[PDB]
Amino acid sequence: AYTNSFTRGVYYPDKVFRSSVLHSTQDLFLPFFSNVTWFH
Amino acid sequence: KYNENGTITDAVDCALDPLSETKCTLKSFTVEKGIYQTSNFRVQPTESI
Amino acid sequence: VRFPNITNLCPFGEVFNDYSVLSPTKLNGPKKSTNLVKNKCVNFNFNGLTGTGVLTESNKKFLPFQQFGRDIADTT
Ligand SMILES: *[C@@H]1O[C@H](CO)[C@@H](O)[C@H](O)[C@H]1NC(C)=O
Repeated sequence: AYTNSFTRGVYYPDKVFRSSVLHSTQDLFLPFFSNVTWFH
Repeated sequence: KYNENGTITDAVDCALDPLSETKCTLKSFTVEKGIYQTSNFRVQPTESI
Repeated sequence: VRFPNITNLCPFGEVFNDYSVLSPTKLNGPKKSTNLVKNKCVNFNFNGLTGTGVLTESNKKFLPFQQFGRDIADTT
């Protein structure tokens, strides 16, 4: 079985305070609308 | 996107659809009407000789 | 110079009874810590971050996993 996330798996890449700052980064993430495997 | 306290409010994948690439080159979540050169493209080889 | 407390003391009381109890001169491993002072141009060292500025009481509020802050141009 399968489903998807629609927006999931976003974590803080570093210990840096920023306030109202758009910030691009390149790291290991989970893509939007991506299939994950159901389990029981 | 960070708020005024340091919490991630929103996020954008820069590879999903070309509207997100347009957002990812302009560093914003709203885009004004126009045309925007984003990236390149290149036909990939199929086998090796 | 600012570093956290010395907490992970290795058990040197379990095979004998910080190498100060005895190149042997540069084996240290605790890290020293002086006290801070405000409103004067000093050379600060916060946990490996080095600079030269005027340290002042703040108004911002962090999140309890964060160490320092930056800005638009990514300056501390
Ligand atoms: C930001 O911090 C303030 C504390 O003054 C809090 O009241 C507020 O709910 C926080 N979140 C926002 C503005 O999204």
